[PDB]
Amino acid sequence: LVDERMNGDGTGRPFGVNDPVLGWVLLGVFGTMWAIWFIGQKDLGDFEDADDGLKL
Amino acid sequence: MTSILQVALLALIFVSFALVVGVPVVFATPNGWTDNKGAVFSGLSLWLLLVFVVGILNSFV
Amino acid sequence: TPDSFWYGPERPLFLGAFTGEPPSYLTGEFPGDYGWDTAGLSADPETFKRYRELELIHARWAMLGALGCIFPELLGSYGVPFGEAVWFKAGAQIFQEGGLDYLGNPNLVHAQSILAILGTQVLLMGAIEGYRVNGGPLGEGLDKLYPGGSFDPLGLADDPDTFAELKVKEIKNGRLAMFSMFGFFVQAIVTGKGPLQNLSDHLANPGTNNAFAYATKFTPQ
Amino acid sequence: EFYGPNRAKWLGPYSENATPAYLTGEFPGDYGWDTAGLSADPETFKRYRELELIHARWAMLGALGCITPELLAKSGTQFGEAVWFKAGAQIFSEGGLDYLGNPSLVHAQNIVATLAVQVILMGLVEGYRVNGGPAGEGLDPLYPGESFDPLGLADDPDTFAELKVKEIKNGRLAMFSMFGFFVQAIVTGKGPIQNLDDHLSNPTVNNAFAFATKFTPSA
Amino acid sequence: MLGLGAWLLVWKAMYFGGVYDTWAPGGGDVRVITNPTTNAAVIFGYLVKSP
Amino acid sequence: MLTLKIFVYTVVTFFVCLFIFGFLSNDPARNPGKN
Amino acid sequence: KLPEAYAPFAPIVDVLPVIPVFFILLAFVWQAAVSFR
Amino acid sequence: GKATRGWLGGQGGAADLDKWYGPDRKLFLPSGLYDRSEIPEYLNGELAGDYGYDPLGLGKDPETVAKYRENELLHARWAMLAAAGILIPEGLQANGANIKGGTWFETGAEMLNGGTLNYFAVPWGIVSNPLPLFAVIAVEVGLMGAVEFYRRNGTGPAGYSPGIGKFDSSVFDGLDPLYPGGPFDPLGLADDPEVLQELKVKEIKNGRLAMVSVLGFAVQSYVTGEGPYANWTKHVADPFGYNLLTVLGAEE
Ligand code: CHL
Ligand code: CHL
Ligand code: CHL
Ligand SMILES: CCCCCCCCCCCCCCCCCC(=O)OC[C@H](CO[C@@H]1O[C@H](CO[C@H]2O[C@H](CO)[C@H](O)[C@H](O)[C@H]2O)[C@H](O)[C@H](O)[C@H]1O)OC(=O)CCCCCCCCCCCCCCCCC
Ligand code: CLA
Ligand SMILES: CC(=C/C=C/C(C)=C/C=C/C=C(C)/C=C/C=C(\C)C=C=C1C(C)(C)C[C@H](O)C[C@@]1(C)O)/C=C/[C@@]12O[C@]1(C)C[C@@H](O)CC2(C)C
Ligand SMILES: CC1=C[C@H](O)CC(C)(C)[C@H]1/C=C/C(C)=C/C=C/C(C)=C/C=C/C=C(C)/C=C/C=C(C)/C=C/C1=C(C)C[C@H](O)CC1(C)C
Repeated sequence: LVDERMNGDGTGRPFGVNDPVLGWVLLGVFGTMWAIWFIGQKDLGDFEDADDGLKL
Repeated sequence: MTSILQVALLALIFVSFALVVGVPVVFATPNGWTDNKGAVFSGLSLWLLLVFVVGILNSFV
Repeated sequence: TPDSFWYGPERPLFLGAFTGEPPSYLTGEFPGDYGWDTAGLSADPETFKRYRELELIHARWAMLGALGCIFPELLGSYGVPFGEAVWFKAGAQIFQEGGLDYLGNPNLVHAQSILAILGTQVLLMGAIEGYRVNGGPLGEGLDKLYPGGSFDPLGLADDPDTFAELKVKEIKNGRLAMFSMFGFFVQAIVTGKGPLQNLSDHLANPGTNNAFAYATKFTPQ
Repeated sequence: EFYGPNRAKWLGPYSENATPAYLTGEFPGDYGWDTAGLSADPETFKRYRELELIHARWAMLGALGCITPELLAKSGTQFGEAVWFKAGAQIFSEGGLDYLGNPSLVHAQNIVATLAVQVILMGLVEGYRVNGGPAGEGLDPLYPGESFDPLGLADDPDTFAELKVKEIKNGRLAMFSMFGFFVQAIVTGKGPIQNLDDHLSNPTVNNAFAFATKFTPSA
Repeated sequence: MLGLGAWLLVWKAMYFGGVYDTWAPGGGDVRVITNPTTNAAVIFGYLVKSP
Repeated sequence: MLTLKIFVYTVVTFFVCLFIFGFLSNDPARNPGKN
Repeated sequence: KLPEAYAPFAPIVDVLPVIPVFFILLAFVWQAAVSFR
Repeated sequence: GKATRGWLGGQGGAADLDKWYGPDRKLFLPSGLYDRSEIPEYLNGELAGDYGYDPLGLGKDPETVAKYRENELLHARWAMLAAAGILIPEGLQANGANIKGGTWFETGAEMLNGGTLNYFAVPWGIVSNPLPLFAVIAVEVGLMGAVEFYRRNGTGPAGYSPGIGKFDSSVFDGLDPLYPGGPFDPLGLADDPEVLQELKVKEIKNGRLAMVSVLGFAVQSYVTGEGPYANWTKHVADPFGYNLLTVLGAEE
């Protein structure tokens, strides 16, 4: 133990997270960007409709 | 029962070569399907006949 | 009332197609009316009002209770040094030696006396539940359930269609929690463990960590 | 009797003044007993009668259903479990659940599939009872009629208004008796026919007062 | 139709003789897989693993 | 090095979420064509 | 190899893989027959 | 009259009669092989089970066809009980209910001289039947002597010993032959004839494969020497190693 390191390359931890602060970083950034998108959905058209896409 | 099978299986290829060639000619002629409707049914069923006939005696060989 | 899919005669019902027709006093102008009064407790219009304050306050406590019971328990499993993370074993943190340290941090609240906690709870909860009935500095004559004003700072409840839509979301998120907070009580009496410890075990082997493994627990003996 | 003013009463002769106004005597089982004033509303008093009758009909199937797997144990028929409340856990058994002592019967093994079939089957027949189903739509919610009465017993309405009073009185007995089976198995721990035999063994010593000091706070 | 076809491999590995398990001791051979690992944390650990 | 790994995950998942929630915001109507 | 009741048919089965290549060549033959209308 | 309600949804009654009656109805071949001009004119969409399937022109006019409906419907209904009569005792023989002769083709050989045929009742239990062989025949010839005669005359006995008490101590004449709806319908099923007009489509179709199944029962029992429940279970044990075309060359 000459040096201290991660020891996490061959471990196969999911999404590369090993410290549970990374999961909150993965999720907390995601929820914030979702929250700004969900509020601003009021401007993006209201397609609550039978068929209202970019149809052909 | 080998030679019973081989004559039956040479018979299959002759019928299949008819059905590969004749059947698109039956469809793509004008009114050729209304005319040879029962004719193709003879050729199709005889194909379905022999494939079980060849299929059953494999247990006997 | 607009065409808002939740209010009026075309509203969805609690048995779907098999409901037929709701009771004659549930006409669909109050939130969460799926027309379920099959015992008829609220046939009187004065009595039917009194359950709606009784339902909505139960919702507004249970939605705090559903998040409040798991969120210290969730962070406790990721290394936050709580005294106890389990919600039904967290009340007895006042009797340990270091006191109730908030977040497990000794330089936070550091409560010692259970009498001092309860002595100041009643003197505050009396006043604000007293203010909820009437009066109080944040609004004098308002609604008993949707006061608004200083209790809606961000202005989210101004349009009469959107505000009539969010009342349906409030009670359905509420009724989800009251049903679920009832679940926390029963699966703590039965299982004896924290409510995510029940979850992480059902994800382990779902065929054998279901509730039927505890079915013979209360056999008369 | 059983209708109108002169009928049977819950205090018998000592009952002419305790009877409220709204309990007149057009309904079956109207003995005029609303001591706690619960059904003072005409819509709500209509609503409890569906609750009472359905509880009455489930209890009549609950009374006999809790008895016949123990009377047949007295005829020496092997069950694996003959007690009514211990009967549910026999799908956890090694042989599983056979409908009698016959492994060539149902032979149930998986609890979760048995429950999931129930929530589909009982989930839909309870919905037919409310709105309607294959056996009729616009009927009386409690006495629907013809496909459930094939034998034509619901004719001559003076008999039909009398068979209703037979129904709830057997029924109110059954709901009272099923409240028995729960308590006499919580307190004792044995079956009803078995604890009937305990009382018929020595009645003076085998009563509830033999278990009266059980639930004391031992702290 | 594409979900039922997944079950044919499952049924053939659990009832119909099994499949060739090359990790069997002493050289691989045909093995009926009696106990399939169906743990969701084990199964979904492959998908969110780095490549 | 853990302080650096928690920073890359904030950076990447910021820009990855501008991508995913960017194309959802009615991009196929952000065209000069008319109908 | 093939079964012994089937072994006189080995020369026919050595043609069979090449057949689907001849379907894309047929579609150019047919379009020359309609003269690329 | 019978205001009823649909099973899943919220509307009962007939689903569609126009799939099964009239000119537009299901046929034994689709539209591309068989148009509406190749239909024999004595088969129109006015009886149940009429897919127009008649290559061999056995029928001539619908009056002749109608007496073969008597041969069709009666062959159906006796076959439908036989499929249950064959499979059900064999599985109970397989699981452990001792029928001692549940397999269908060698049932009579089990009860020849000692008799003692054993009967299992679900869910009452197992009951031995201490009747001899000659007692069964005099009952069977005695009952189906009367039963078949009752269909011959068109009328029968007025008394309702047979499983009904709906008080018709009289004979019946105005019934339909092939649909004796009077005493034989205890549970209703008789108000809307549009319901019955679809139920009879289900009746012949459930019947027709049961006639096929008994034909499937007898032949595949003769080939391999098993009851069809034993044939059903072992084909599910391993299908490729146990089919038609592995039992014909099993000796080699
Ligand atoms: C808000 C409702 C409330 C509820 C449901 C509880 C419940 C509990 N407290 Mg708690 N408390 C509550 C408020 C408060 N407590 C405390 C201070 C403490 C202390 C010091 C301790 C507890 C303990 C307990 C637990 C007893 C173990 C148990 O019951 O076994 C399991 C069974 C259940 C969880 C079922 C309980 C459900 C309950 C019977 C039904 C809920 C309805 C209630 C009747 C409504 C109560 C509100 C009323 C008073 C208006 C239990 C989880 C003890 C503990 O920590 O346990 C180890 C303990 O030492 N509490 C204060 C500060 C004064 C409170 C403020 O209001
Ligand atoms: C004139 C005599 C007469 C008397 C006194 C009664 C009395 C009663 N009748 Mg009535 N009847 C009478 C005549 C008649 N009744 C009826 C037909 C009916 C019916 C159909 C019914 C009644 C019912 C009742 C009961 C209604 C009140 C109640 O529920 O008390 C309940 C409360 C008590 C009895 C007191 C508490 C119980 C116990 C004595 C206390 C002892 C404590 C324990 C030892 C320990 C405590 C446990 C602790 C430790 C946890 C009551 C027992 C109802 C009934 O059966 O209720 C069950 C009912 O359904 N009667 C007819 C036929 C026409 C009568 C003919 O004259
Ligand atoms: C998982 C193990 C399991 C097995 C191997 C069986 C198998 C059996 N069940 Mg049981 N069951 C099982 C569990 C369960 N069953 C049932 C509900 C029933 C019912 C309602 C019935 C049975 C019947 C039967 C018996 C077939 C009698 C016969 O001779 O064929 C006669 C039948 C045929 C020839 C056609 C059907 C073929 C097949 C055997 C299906 C029958 C079995 C069940 C419907 C479920 C299928 C189980 C799978 C795993 C084989 C046989 C012992 C039948 C019976 O009780 O007869 C005495 C019957 O009516 N079971 C439930 C609740 C959903 C179960 C859950 O644990
Ligand atoms: C080791 C483990 C590591 C884990 C890492 C975590 C990885 C997580 C991976 C998740 C990947 C999912 C990505 C795709 C999401 C698609 C969302 C969407 O298309 O969304 C589309 C829909 C649109 O919803 C609709 O939006 C409508 C908007 O209406 C508005 O707008 C309309 C016109 O636009 C009208 O104007 C109308 O008046 C107006 O009200 C209405 O509100 C409808 O009621 C509503 O159904 O959104 C929705 O349903 C969304 C439903 C799902 C939401 C999920 C949220 C999850 C949050 C988790 C917890 C986060 C905590 C955050 C904390 C933040 C602070 C720190
Ligand atoms: C992708 C598959 C597909 C689809 C969607 C259709 C769709 C249709 N066909 Mg075509 N057809 C197909 C394959 C398909 N067919 C094949 C493979 C053949 C050769 C046998 C035909 C031959 C055919 C004819 C000759 C006719 C149709 C007709 C029809 C029409 C429906 C009427 C009808 O009952 O069909 C008739 C076909 C059947 C009843 C087939 C029997 C049902 C099969 C056996 C079910 C088995 C499904 C099973 C899951 C398959 C296993 C999957 C895999 C392992 C192979 C409809 C447009 C008719 C039409 O358009 O009228 C003019 C018509 O005349 N089809
Ligand atoms: C195939 C089959 C046919 C049964 C036909 C019957 C039951 C005829 C009844 C037949 C019943 C008969 C003939 C009773 C007849 C009684 C009569 C006429 C008595 C009478 C009178 C008189 C004389 C006083 C005169 C008066 O004026 C009229 C009347 C009426 O009052 C049964 C098969 C099965 O039973 C097995 C073999 C095995 C089981 O496992 C499966 C099933 C399917 C159940
Ligand atoms: C009238 C009046 C008047 C005044 O005014 C007031 C007052 C007084 C309040 C009132 C009174 C009331 C009362 C008394 C009530 C009671 C009720 C009941 C008890 C019911 C039961 C009820 C009961 C019931 C249903 C029951 C049911 C049961 C069942 C199904 C069972 C089942 C089973 C079985 C088979 C067996 C198996 O092994 C199991 C089980 C599962 C177990």
